[PDB]
Amino acid sequence: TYQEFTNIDQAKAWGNAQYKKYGLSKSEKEAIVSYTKSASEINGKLRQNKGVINGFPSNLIKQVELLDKSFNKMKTPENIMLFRGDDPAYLGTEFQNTLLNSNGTINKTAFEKAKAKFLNKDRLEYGYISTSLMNVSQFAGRPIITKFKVAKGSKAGYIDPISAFAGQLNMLLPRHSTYHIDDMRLSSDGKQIIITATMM
Repeated sequence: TYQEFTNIDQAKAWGNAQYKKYGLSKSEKEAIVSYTKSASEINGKLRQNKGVINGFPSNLIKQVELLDKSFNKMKTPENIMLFRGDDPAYLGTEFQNTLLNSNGTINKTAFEKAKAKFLNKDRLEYGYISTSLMNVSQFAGRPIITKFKVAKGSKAGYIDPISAFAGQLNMLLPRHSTYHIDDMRLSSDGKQIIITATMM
């Protein structure tokens, strides 16, 4: 049983309540703000290097170590569900230019091939995972929506107050996370794939 927030006021109150007691240091807050501005670049470098940071520039090694350390203070007090939007390349190079029909809907054949590739499989992410407490506007245009089931006691932080995209109920999960794909379905209007996954 995982808490899915369905009310914006409820989600914001819960998020603010967690943030109030983290006690993040000045340098930790600075590292997080900076991450939200350059997330795709940082996560891309982590993926290219399979999580090995020893050869990174000195500034970036420092930042990654601060982000990692930040999670010693940020844990969820209950089973929760988190949301994220992704573009077609998330499924592989063979889906980048095939997933979408010209009219914006998901191509049905490509959907079936993506389901065969990923359903009931584990996936390892070398980057951090930026998410939200709800299905928010910052990724309404994205063709893939993932709902992550995160267990009580797991590392997870409400970072909305120290995010460049404040107002979007922003949450962060740690790098090198693994999750199991439980379900993949087409939305009722055929414009998105909805994925359900359980975090390990």
